[PDB]
Amino acid sequence: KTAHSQGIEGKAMSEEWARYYPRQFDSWKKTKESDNITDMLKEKPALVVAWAGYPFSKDYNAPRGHYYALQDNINTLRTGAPVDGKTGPLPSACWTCKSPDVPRIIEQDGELEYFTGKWAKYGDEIVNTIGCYNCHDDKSAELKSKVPYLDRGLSAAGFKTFAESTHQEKRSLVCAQCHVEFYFKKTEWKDDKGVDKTAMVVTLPWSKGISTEQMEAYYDEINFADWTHGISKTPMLKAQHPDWELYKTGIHGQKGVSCADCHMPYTQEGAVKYSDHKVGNPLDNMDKSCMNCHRESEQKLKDIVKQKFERKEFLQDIAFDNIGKAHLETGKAMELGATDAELKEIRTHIRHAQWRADMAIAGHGSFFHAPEEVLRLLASGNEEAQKARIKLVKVLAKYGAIDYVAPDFETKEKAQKLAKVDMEAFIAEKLKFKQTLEQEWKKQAIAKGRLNPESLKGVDEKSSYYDKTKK
Amino acid sequence: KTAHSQGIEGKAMSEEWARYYPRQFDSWKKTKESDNITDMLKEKPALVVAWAGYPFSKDYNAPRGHYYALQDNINTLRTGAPVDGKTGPLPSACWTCKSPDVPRIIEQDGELEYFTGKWAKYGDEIVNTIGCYNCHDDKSAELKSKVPYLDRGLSAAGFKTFAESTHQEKRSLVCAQCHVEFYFKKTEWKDDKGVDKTAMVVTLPWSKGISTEQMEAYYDEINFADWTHGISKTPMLKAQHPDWELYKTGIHGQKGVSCADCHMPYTQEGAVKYSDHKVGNPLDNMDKSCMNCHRESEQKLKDIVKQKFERKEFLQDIAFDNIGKAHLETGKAMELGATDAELKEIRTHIRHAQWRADMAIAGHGSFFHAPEEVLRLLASGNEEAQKARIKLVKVLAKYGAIDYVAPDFETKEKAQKLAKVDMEAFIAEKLKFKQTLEQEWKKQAIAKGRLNPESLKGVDEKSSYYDKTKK
Ligand code: HEM
Ligand code: HEM
Ligand code: HEM
Ligand code: HEM
Ligand code: HEM
Ligand code: HEM
Ligand code: HEM
Ligand code: HEM
Ligand code: HEM
Ligand code: HEM
Ligand SMILES: [Ca+2]
Ligand SMILES: [Ca+2]
Ligand SMILES: [Y+2]
Ligand SMILES: [Y+2]
Ligand SMILES: [Y+2]
Ligand SMILES: [Y+2]
Ligand SMILES: [Y+2]
Ligand SMILES: [Y+2]
Ligand SMILES: [Y+2]
Repeated sequence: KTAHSQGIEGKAMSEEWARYYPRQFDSWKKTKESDNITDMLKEKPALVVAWAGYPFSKDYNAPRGHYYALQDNINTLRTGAPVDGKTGPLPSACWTCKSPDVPRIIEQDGELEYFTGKWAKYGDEIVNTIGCYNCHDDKSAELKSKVPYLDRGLSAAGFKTFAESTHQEKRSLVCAQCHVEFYFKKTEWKDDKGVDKTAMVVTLPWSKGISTEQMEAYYDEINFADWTHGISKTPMLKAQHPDWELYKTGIHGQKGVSCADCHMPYTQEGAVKYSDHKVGNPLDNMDKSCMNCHRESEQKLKDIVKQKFERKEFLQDIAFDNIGKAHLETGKAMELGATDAELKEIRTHIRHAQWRADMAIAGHGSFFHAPEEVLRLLASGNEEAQKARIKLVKVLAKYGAIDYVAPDFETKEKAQKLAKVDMEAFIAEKLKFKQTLEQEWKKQAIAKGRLNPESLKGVDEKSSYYDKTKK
Repeated sequence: KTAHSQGIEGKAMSEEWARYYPRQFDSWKKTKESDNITDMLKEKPALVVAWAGYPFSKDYNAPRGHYYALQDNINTLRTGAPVDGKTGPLPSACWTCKSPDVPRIIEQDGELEYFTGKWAKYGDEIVNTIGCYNCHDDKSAELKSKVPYLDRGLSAAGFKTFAESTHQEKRSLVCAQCHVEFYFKKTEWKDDKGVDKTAMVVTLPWSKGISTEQMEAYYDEINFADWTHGISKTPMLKAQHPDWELYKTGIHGQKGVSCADCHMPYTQEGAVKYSDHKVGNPLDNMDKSCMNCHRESEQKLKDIVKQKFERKEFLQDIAFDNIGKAHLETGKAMELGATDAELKEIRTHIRHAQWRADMAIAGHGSFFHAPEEVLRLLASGNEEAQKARIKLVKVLAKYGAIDYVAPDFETKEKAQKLAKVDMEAFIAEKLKFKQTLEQEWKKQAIAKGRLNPESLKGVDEKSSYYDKTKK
């Protein structure tokens, strides 16, 4: 048994676990050190054209430490500027993978209620970032999935559930609670008091399997779209960080090496080993992360990883350039009077092209976790985009525009103008939200004892649109 | 020292080495067991369109055992039907990687003379297949490169020469005498008796490095073409089995694992280890070839290799389909009156597309030796082909043919009709050569003591155009 066998009062606040587990708590907090904001729309402005009409065209940054997850959810322009609990663009589901308060609220309101309403609904309740309670039972400290959609997805794909899995499988599945592709399923229900309500429920599209092509077939069968493209009017699918799904295609996943083997390696003390809880870049500490299994030099292994990154970059830039041109050429054909019927096959190719290429790139470690699948997916996506473009030349010709040259989108600014994103406006609106309602959320949470101000130290120094200078 | 320190009389006949090295001789001869003819034009008829105007559009099969190398050189339709030493389509250089008689003849006539004249010039001299003398010194039995163009290539690429290399490097370089990409450099010279002569000299295009892109730059700088495409009139480059060059890109090559580690593994006897000389498929004997370094099951490792093959097939079929369509669409634009100036950029894209895709596929183990580079090359080649095709739509439109559909080439027969290859004719001509001059070559060689009839057992049972039923 543990020293807390009856459970932990205030379990959602990770600081409550420190009295039992100071070493894990200390390493866990050090994800504070990974504070860099890499603006992916600035680095890869093609992505802005790809996501025209969708919030990712406003703000999309690379992942940083878990310490920043909740605050980054609040800061992103994607969550907009609510004025109260009933406003703002996005739903409650946007908290789900950000906070140990999520399982707390599900365990209290129920899953459907939690998934009902606006993101802003829970601003003064969901206030702790990725914590011990997201991954551990507060009585036994055993690894646990705390979200019901993971087992749902596992079963649908023919996998064992979390409870049915081996320990080594659990050492990846805990991460898969969050590090997976998902969509929101509109779900009608009726509450305790008989009121009809609509939830938007996190759902893993895994019932045909976890390959990119199986998920594409799933989404096509249910005629699903995440949005209608703001330029080409294609019914689009958004990939989100399919980290676990791609990791399963790759040699390490095939061999049985878990997420935790590289990202939470064991550290040394006799009978008292412990797991490094500073989840970050395994290349920072290769002796702990790789050199237990590898006999090459660290430098040769790092050079190999760099090569993989460069291969992915090469194919990523080609795919998204053709995807971007295809969207723009479709928009031009629409301007000239091309019909939906004339554009249907083209739009199908664009949807598929971008689904495949986004699934390849949306997991930021996939270029390493599953290099060969990433390259094959980028190649396949590019081919779909080029099939669209070949068909588009003939549509453009039909309407007298065979010599049309799609505009360039080589800077974020130029791309956002094509996507009709008024950043200035969104940022100004966001700042006013942060200055008012967000501060009310934090004050109320602290007053109620849901939030410890210690957790906020340096948490809000940077976003893609400000930098006070260090997190 | 060896038991043959003064050298071996008749060294080019491998059977002369048997008295010293019965175990190596016995295993070496067992490449007889790899007798399958896989007709690659039947399997991948797109290749026929790709090679229209070039001998590979007639006959191209997968590699089989070394035991068949010389006979396969004679059988292939590519070497045609000489009637004497001054006829036939191909040059003397075509023997170079087929026979221990090659170093013998170079050591006697000189390199330039050897490289001067027709393939048929040496039909009654070059009569032994890949032998001990291709890889070993006949005094010391040490590993030796016997062909001068390898060191030339190594130096040009900044590599150490064979003599300067480590033992483990030599255990790949011996193979690289043959298992490399090459071209024939037209070389004017004057002989002993002052006669002007023209050699066609095997040359490795490595002076900018050994990557596919570096070789493409090399060939472009010297304005080289292997042939003018029979359909698109593009100045084409042919890739030939760049096995070693690609192997160097791959993780095993990067780690230092040699060709011989997998293909000529050590076998067990105490102080008397020996190397398995039956060069073939390492997957036939995984315990000898892989399981010394790998802890996964054999079956899991084989399943992984199958996955790599399937990825390569997927991308290969896409690339060559678009390459084939691009050649055919160019031919149609030419028929309509398109000018060379109008087609110049297109033809450049086709040349590059096919160079990259052929370099990816022409090494039949590359999908395993360097999987990620193979996928990246197929992706890059496909992109070049699709750039050509997009430009072609506009040329076709200019000439009133925007709705043109390039013909299908899904069978060898259909593809060869598009390529204007009269197989029947070539085969009939070939059989008459085999029935007459080839038999004269063999009879003369046996009479002169250059050829042992024992070496011919079952060697000529199969080609792509006959099968007496077993080799
Ligand atoms: C042991 C399992 C896990 C692994 C190996 C893992 C891995 C990672 C890595 C490497 C990063 C980026 C860190 C950096 O850039 O330095 C990250 C960020 C992130 N992870 Fe995890 N993670 C795990 C569990 C989870 C869980 C359970 C959740 C959800 C409750 C989650 C949600 C996130 C979020 C939202 C971010 C982005 C943080 C931000 O940018 O502010 N992860 N994770
Ligand atoms: C649409 C509602 C959501 C919003 C607004 C949101 C917001 C964010 C933000 C701002 C980031 C940091 C990187 C970035 O700037 O994009 C992030 C990263 C991340 N989120 Fe979410 N999130 C949402 C839904 C989800 C869900 C439902 C999950 C779990 C199933 C999840 C898991 C993660 C993970 C694992 C990362 C780090 C990996 C990466 O960004 O590639 N997110 N999210
Ligand atoms: C400060 C908060 C946390 C505390 C106090 C805590 C505590 C512990 C303890 C006591 C162990 C077993 C001993 C060890 O291997 O170190 C452990 C291991 C582990 N924890 Fe945590 N943990 C925390 C946060 C997290 C989070 C957020 C995750 C998921 C993203 C996580 C995932 C894991 C994993 C995968 C192991 C390895 C388990 C095994 O191999 O048996 N931990 N942690
Ligand atoms: C971040 C740390 C690591 C790095 C940089 C790394 C690097 C690599 C690379 C480059 C490969 C070749 C596969 C490919 O094409 O991608 C590989 C394969 C492999 N790695 Fe790792 N690795 C790491 C961690 C580990 C760990 C912790 C283990 C053991 C638990 C491991 C065991 C293996 C195994 C079993 C293979 C398959 C090839 C074989 O059987 O040797 N690796 N790794
Ligand atoms: C599903 C299990 C895993 C998850 C959820 C996961 C999570 C992640 C994430 C989110 C990233 C991107 C971080 C960023 O760009 O900010 C990443 C990168 C990476 N991961 Fe994992 N990982 C998993 C398995 C593994 C394994 C098994 C290994 C080692 C064999 C590994 C080694 C790495 C490496 C070397 C990087 C790239 C670091 C760099 O190049 O900067 N990961 N991982
Ligand atoms: C130890 C170094 C070498 C390795 C690892 C190697 C590997 C191979 C392999 C695996 C095959 C196909 C075997 C099969 O399908 O069963 C092959 C065929 C071939 N090899 Fe090598 N080889 C080596 C040395 C050489 C040398 C030195 C030459 C030139 C003198 C050469 C020329 C050829 C030729 C012409 C074929 C095709 C035979 C035919 O299809 O009739 N190889 N080699
Ligand atoms: C143009 C003159 C040549 C001809 C007619 C010729 C003929 C052949 C034939 C018939 C094969 C069996 C596979 C097939 O059907 O294509 C073969 C395979 C092979 N040849 Fe040649 N060859 C020539 C030049 C060379 C040269 C100069 C080298 C060495 C630098 C070489 C090395 C090899 C190797 C290593 C193979 C087995 C690998 C593979 O086919 O992918 N060949 N050759
Ligand atoms: C029947 C003809 C041959 C004979 C009698 C012969 C003889 C030998 C001998 C005595 C050794 C050293 C002992 C051993 O490792 O087994 C050896 C090794 C070797 N031979 Fe051969 N060999 C023949 C054909 C070839 C050919 C055609 C090649 C090249 C394609 C070749 C390449 C090698 C290699 C790479 C080694 C390993 C050398 C080392 O690791 O030190 N052999 N052979
Ligand atoms: C035909 C036999 C073999 C097979 C099927 C095989 C399979 C593999 C595979 C699938 C990988 C992952 C790299 C990739 O993405 O392609 C790999 C990597 C690797 N293999 Fe092999 N291999 C074989 C022979 C060998 C041998 C003989 C050695 C040792 C002399 C070796 C040592 C390695 C090493 C060092 C790596 C890099 C990853 C690591 O450091 O573990 N392999 N092999
Ligand atoms: C430059 C050095 C090497 C050469 C010249 C070479 C030669 C070849 C050739 C010509 C093939 C195609 C045979 C055919 O399709 O008929 C092949 C396939 C293959 N080679 Fe190599 N090889 C080399 C290095 C290696 C190494 C280091 C390994 C092991 C790590 C290896 C393992 C294999 C495997 C597994 C196949 C595929 C067999 C199959 O899927 O049927 N090779 N090799
Ligand atoms: Ca999605
Ligand atoms: Ca060539
Ligand atoms: Y407490
Ligand atoms: Y990061
Ligand atoms: Y070290
Ligand atoms: Y790989
Ligand atoms: Y003798
Ligand atoms: Y073969
Ligand atoms: Y075994």
